[PDB]
Amino acid sequence: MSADDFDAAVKYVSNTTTMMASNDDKLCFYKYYKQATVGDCNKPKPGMLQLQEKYKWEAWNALRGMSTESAKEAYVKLLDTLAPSWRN
Repeated sequence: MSADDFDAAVKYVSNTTTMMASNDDKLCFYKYYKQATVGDCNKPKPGMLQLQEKYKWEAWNALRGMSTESAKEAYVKLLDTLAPSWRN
């Protein structure tokens, strides 16, 4: 399973961020750490002058209801796009 290996994943993304990553990809590992911890989005709407906020508020709310293993399972498959050198 890739739900327990999430540890080595969060440490690779939290410590290493110089890897070739996109602007939308960096928002994936962010919504996973929240869904794999809480479960769903339940925060008030962000500012009204920022764009990224919407992407960070819509994403976390998009996977609203996701399970713990469900998110962690995505952190391993998604992280592969940022730094696949962690699995191999």
